Amino acid sequence: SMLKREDWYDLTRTTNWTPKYVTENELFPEEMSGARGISMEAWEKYDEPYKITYPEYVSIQREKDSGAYSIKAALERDGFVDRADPGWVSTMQLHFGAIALEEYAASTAEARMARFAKAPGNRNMATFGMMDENRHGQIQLYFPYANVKRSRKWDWAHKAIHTNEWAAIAARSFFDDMMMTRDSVAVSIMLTFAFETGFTNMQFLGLAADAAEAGDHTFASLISSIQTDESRHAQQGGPSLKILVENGKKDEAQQMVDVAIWRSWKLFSVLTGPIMDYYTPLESRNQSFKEFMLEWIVAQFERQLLDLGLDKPWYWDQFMQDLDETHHGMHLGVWYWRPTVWWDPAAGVSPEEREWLEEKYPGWNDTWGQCWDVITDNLVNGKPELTVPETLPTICNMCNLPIAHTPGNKWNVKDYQLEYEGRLYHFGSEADRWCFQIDPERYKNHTNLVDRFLKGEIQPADLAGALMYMSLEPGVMGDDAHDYEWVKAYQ
Amino acid sequence: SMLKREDWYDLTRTTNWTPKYVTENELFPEEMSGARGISMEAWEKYDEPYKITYPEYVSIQREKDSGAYSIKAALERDGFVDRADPGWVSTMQLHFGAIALEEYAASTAEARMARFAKAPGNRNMATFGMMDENRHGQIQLYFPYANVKRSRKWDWAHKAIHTNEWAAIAARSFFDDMMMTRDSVAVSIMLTFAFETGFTNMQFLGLAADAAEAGDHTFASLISSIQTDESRHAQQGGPSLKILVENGKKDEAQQMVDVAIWRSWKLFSVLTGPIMDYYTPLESRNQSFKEFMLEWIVAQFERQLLDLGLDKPWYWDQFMQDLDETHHGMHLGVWYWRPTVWWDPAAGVSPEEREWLEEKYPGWNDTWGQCWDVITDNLVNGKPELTVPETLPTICNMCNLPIAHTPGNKWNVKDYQLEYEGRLYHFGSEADRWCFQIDPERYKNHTNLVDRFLKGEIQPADLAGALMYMSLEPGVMGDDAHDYEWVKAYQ
Amino acid sequence: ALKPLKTWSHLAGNRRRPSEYEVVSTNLHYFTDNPERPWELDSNLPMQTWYKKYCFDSPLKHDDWNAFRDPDQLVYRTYNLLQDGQESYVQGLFDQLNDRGHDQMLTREWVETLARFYTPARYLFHALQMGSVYIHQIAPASTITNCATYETADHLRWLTHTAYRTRELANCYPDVGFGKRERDVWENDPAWQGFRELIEKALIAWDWGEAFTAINLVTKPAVEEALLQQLGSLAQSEGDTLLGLLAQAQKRDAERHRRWSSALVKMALEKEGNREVLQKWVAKWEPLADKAIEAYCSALPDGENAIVEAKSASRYVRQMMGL
Amino acid sequence: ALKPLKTWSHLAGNRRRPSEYEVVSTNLHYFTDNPERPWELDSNLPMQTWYKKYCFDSPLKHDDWNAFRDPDQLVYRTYNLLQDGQESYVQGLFDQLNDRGHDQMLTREWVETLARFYTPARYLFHALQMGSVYIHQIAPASTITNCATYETADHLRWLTHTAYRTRELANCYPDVGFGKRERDVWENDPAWQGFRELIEKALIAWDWGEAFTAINLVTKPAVEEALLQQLGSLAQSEGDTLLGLLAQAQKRDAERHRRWSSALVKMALEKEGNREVLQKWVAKWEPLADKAIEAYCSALPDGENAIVEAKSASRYVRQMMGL
Amino acid sequence: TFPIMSNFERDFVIQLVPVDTEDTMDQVAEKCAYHSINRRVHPQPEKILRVRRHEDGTLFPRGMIVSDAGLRPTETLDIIFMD
Amino acid sequence: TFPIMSNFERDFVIQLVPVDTEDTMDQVAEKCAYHSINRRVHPQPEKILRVRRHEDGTLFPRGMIVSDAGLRPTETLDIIFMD
Ligand SMILES: [Mn+2]
Ligand SMILES: [Mn+2]
Ligand SMILES: [Mn+2]
Ligand SMILES: [Mn+2]
Repeated sequence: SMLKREDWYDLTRTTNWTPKYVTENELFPEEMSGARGISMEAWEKYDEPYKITYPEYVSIQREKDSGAYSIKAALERDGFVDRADPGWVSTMQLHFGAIALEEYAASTAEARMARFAKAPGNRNMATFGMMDENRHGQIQLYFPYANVKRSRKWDWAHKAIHTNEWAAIAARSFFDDMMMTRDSVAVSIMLTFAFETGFTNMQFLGLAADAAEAGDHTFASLISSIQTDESRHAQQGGPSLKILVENGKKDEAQQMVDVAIWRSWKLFSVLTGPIMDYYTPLESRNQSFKEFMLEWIVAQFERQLLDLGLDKPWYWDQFMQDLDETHHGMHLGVWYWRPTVWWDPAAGVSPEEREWLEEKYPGWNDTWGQCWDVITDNLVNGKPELTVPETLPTICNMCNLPIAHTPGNKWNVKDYQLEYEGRLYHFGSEADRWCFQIDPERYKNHTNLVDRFLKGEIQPADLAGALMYMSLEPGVMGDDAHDYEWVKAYQ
Repeated sequence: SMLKREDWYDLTRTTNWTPKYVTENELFPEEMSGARGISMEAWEKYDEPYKITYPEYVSIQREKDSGAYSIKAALERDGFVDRADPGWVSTMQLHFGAIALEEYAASTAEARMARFAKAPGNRNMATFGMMDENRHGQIQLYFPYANVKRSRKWDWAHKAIHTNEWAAIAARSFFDDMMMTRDSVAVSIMLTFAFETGFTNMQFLGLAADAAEAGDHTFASLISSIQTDESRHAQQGGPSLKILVENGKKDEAQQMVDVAIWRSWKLFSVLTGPIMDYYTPLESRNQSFKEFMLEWIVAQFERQLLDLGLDKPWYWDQFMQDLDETHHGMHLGVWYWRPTVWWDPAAGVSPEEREWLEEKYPGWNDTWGQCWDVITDNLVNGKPELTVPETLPTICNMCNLPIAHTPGNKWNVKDYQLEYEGRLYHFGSEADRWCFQIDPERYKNHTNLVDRFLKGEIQPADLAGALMYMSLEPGVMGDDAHDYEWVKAYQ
Repeated sequence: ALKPLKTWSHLAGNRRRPSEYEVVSTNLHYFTDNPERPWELDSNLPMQTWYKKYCFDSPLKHDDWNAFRDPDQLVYRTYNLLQDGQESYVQGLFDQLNDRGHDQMLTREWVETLARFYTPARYLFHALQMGSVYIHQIAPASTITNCATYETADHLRWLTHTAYRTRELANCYPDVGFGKRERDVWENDPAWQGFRELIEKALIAWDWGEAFTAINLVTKPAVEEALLQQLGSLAQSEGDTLLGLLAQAQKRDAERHRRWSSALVKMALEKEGNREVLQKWVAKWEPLADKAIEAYCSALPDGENAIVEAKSASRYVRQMMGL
Repeated sequence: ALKPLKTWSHLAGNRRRPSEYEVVSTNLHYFTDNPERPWELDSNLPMQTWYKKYCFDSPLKHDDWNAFRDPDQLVYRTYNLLQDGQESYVQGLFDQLNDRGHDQMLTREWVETLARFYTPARYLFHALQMGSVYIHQIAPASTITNCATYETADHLRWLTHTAYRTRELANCYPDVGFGKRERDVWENDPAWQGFRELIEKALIAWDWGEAFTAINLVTKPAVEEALLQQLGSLAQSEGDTLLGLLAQAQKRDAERHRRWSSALVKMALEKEGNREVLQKWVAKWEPLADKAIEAYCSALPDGENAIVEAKSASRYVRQMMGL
Repeated sequence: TFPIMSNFERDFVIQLVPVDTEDTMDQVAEKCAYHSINRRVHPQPEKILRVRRHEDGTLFPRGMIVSDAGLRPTETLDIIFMD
Repeated sequence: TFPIMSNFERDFVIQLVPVDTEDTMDQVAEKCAYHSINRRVHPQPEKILRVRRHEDGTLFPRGMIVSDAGLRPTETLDIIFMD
């Protein structure tokens, strides 16, 4: 017979001991551990909500891949990707390039806790999380690999994060800040709690649904499977936060959550928002990006923050408001600067789509609809040349994204500048500038693409030069997803 | 370390022994064993071409189901079956009802060899084949089970073979003759060699392709997986035949092959031929039923028969010729008598389709096209009542299928009658009557649907009564697959 | 018009939603639809007669054999998951005990014991394989047949282990005759003649009920107690941990066969007269089982004690079924 | 316009089609793209400095660490298939040896031996888990990291076996303290202090090269020979076939770790000067390994002999690598 | 009642057709035409339908009755277009 | 050359716009309009474009030159429609 798991589980995490041949601080350096004065004994109260043992893991994860890889091989020669909507295809290329290697990097972020966490239970769970991200990085390379002969863009699934293309810089800015350069406790909070439990756990659920709605079962199976692993290791932040509040560190806990959530939000506003409000066909849009955020992200954050004795971030209302603008600014930026990304941005501003947008965002056409009016007329009158840039947009020195906002009638674009130690910084929001000020030593000498351009680090110092600097060439350089098909509807 | 399979395989089949407490004939009764005078030592030269051990089997078959069931669950809620072409849907309903329980019955046919075969190697391979058909019967019940709430017809996946609906009688006639009522050696020949290796091994390959072409990946995965098992146990007949020829039984071997092949052909002419020449959309037709037969079935039979020292059946040329008629007769019969089957027969005689048919079968419209002309005019002129029967067609007393052939200008319908012991029998071909005459004691007192009707065993003795006798009611009763949509093309 | 149901029509009438097991295993035999003519051919064919006499006219009766349910509820899909795990265990044992040279440290006395009492079982195990596969093709219901189907696979499984193991033994002790002498031992060693007579006679009991009784209720417990329990228990004592563990791993399949056999008997006892029918068959076969156990175990060390325990344990199997 | 390739652009230039292993495991670390500023933030952050000092400035050098290839070519998908099979074997052993009451027939002397020399290893195994997971996050190439990734999982695997096994032992011998006394034994028993000092010091060697050497080349062979080989060999002798087989099953993972470690060293020896760099680290750590082995094995029965064999076998690991 | 199998000219299938032992070949042919003409065979007013035993080919007189032609029940008959 | 960030009225994004230290607010505004007017902002011939420091709001004289307004490189300026 076998023992019941509950009868022996505790022993698997009864691994802390009192160092003697080296000191505790030597064994667990604060910069990597982040125990923050809390005793080892106190960190031992850490108790993971989702437990799992080695044997259960290898068995269950074996079947998950058996299924995912079996689905992929069964539909392989079906070549769905060839008849899929360009908005969808673009959605996948953006997804893989932006995330494949960050998934792999997350295994190191997990390894950080697995090694330096004073909480024994956190160390084992992080070992499994490490294994999960290893899977995620690998499976999200194996799948897109199937399309490399279709377009060079699929090569960015692997190449993207190795380039200085602006979106790649933005991604690395986020990820490195949240998980690669933080102590163990900080990672469990900013990454597993704030980003995974807070955003991706649900996003992936919605992504898997859209893939299914798009007819891409291979991709839907992929995302669903990955999501089940995330739902498991994302739990690590909860207990860390309780322990910090439970002691004398509620402020530190609060500050990390505030930073983490805002940064996750910014990245989210450029990578997900545009997709559901413009790339997914109108008939396949369940809800708007704003609705999705409220019904599946904001209510949960408040829920969670309450159970932990934490407060809503000071920027919560602004955040609530920004759900009506930000992602529209990000989409317009990406589309207008489409040759600077590796996927084909879908305009999504046809008559049918334009009213859907006014319906979901009253006041859209009065503001955003304006910029799009000009762009549309130019295309109708044979002036494409005016729908692509001849300069670089101002980049935020925190989220490394373009500083944009409400245009047209209700114009309200602003720049929260800041001069620090003889240099001028630009921020796309109050929160972005705050993130910097509360911890300037962490971002001080970093330079965004524009800073580098202004410093002469991009040569030749012109558009063509900026493109080579970002490793972009015709073939991968983005253009309108539906090849301006949506223009015919305007005479 | 582990041993190489080749080092110990022989021992797994070194199981024959000399009985002492009972006699060999008692242990291996001729009626079940069919050793036919060949010694046990001589049967021991049996050497399977495809070997497999228990451990390899359970491991490999575990993954086959992991994949098939994983595909099915991933596409389940996609509900492809709801948007699939009616010709396809009908193809599946016909397939399941006609084969699910015959697949299960085949495990007993395998069990017959596993127990009564004097060849040790045949006994083990039959044990695995028994397990294969157990899988086939079960998996082909589990899959259609998913659609029982869509239509009562899906219930026939389980019910069909329990009824006296004519197609069910035809199927049981074939299967019981070939595998349920034959000695072990006879089963290995007539079933695994003649039917599986000879017809189904390739058919399933083509079926899996069409499913893929139809967009039904769940079904394509199903058929592909099953096919791999068949490709394995279908090998059993080869060695049996060699041993019989190798000794003094080439005639007996020849006679079984001739019977088996013709009967397999007849069933095949009603269940598969119509499907690829009329149910599969025109744009998805790789080749014609006749082409498929020549390129994938007839050449192989000759190939095989040569390597074994056997001759082509005496009816080979007639068979070659019949590829231009038979299945067209079966299709017209099924369609005209559509309310007597459990699926919706597709007419497949629209302008576009009619020339495809003339293209693949020159002289079609001159003959078959005639009967269809009248049927079409009647429908155009509001006389549907003349496109459904008011009588029963003459049924063959061997294959239990309607006696039909070339109509119209080149009219050539014939009936190879035979009076035996005071009774008149009807046969749809020379070969059908021969099958009976070479072994009359095997079919003598059997009665087909018409015989039963004429004997007063169907009451009330009219159409409505025949329908209840066959367990058919509105809802499952067949009608035109595309609801006569193809009629609009005729004014 | 007929409206679609939620389950198969023959299961429409259940309080609870049918399980996969019921969906893929029930009411599948069609030869029972026409007791007067099981197969769709002439009613006088030899096979027509065989099923009428050995299936339909069996003294073990019931009005609805299709109601039988496998207590383990095995389906092909779950059978393989289950056995693939068990084979990973057994094959792992083979591989790693081989690695530490487990066979080389066996004594000469024990190796000879293996040659006489262990490797020849490949014949008895295949005989059970034949015995259970016949039950498969003559049983009155598809749920009963399936139990016989999986059991047959387990018997082939034991044969296979034995075959593999005989090869390994012949490699380290080529002069013993492993692989070559088993047949003559099975056919002429007085230690095996008890079992051989038993199974040879059992193999020609064509009545599905008597076959079930002779094979599953009488012969198997006798074989399992003698070859797996006793010889396995002795193997452990003599330093052969591989056989000791191998036998116990096979006992797991044997125990599952007992579970469905016990369920079938239980169902049979629902009808008046069946207990008596079963006891009469047991009373007929039991004497041969006793003889088989005595001839085998008596030749083993501490033989008399092996006989008492085997007889007792095998009889206990039927007692717990109410006989 | 750029034309699509047949493989990843960084693999376009191979004679043969890239394997799944190469497709999902190569050139994935991006922190090595900017040695002057590994992370996309201020170049003076503590983590920026940690990677420059412990990864980039390691004395173990090579111009293309991304060229490293795991000889076993493990990927997550194949790692799980592999280990799920091995766990079916180990878990099968637990289940069935428990069934035949394997623990109840252990002598009191051996049970106490298990309390002192066996169950406390949960601390040393988790320490290796920590040791290898650190190698994971500081190694210069993704193919090297992955090897450390899977190795970490194996270490957690050994911990797990030990945890489970400690529970079972505490059930049949509740007065020994199984489950409660391990920490104090690990921290105060002179038999363990050799290993404890070794791993505690090894755990703070931040240089990726020295970490690899101290953990994979020096500490592990010493732990594996002492705890798996010696104690396991003794277990077999004392009648504990479970531990004897369990240890051998873990040795399989240990052997795989040696295989990739040997490959990494081989690659390192391509560059002039690395052999000397490696020998200097080995020369620094070897003395602590010797001390660990002596303190552990000397306390075991026939202790002096266990010391000689462990020392010899562990040193052989590095000799076969050319040191 | 007397059953015969109708192999109507130009049709594709032979079918069961109940007739009377009193009917004449003409009336038999009329009962057969019902199941073929205008169903899947074009009429031919410019011709006459004849009844002949399918096996030996014998052609029966239009006014001859079923009972005189002998015939075995279920006997197959060809119904053909003539003059 | 001197770089400034252009936050053109009615547009949605602030952008990099190179100007000369000699240019006047008028000419600066003309260099900014190039990247906004007719690209994503409708012209307004019936109005004048003014240049004001985004941070404090200061409005600069149309004829005043970049070099006199002081300004920090990359300084953000609002280009607005007036009279
Ligand atoms: Mn992940
Ligand atoms: Mn994650
Ligand atoms: Mn099959
Ligand atoms: Mn088959």
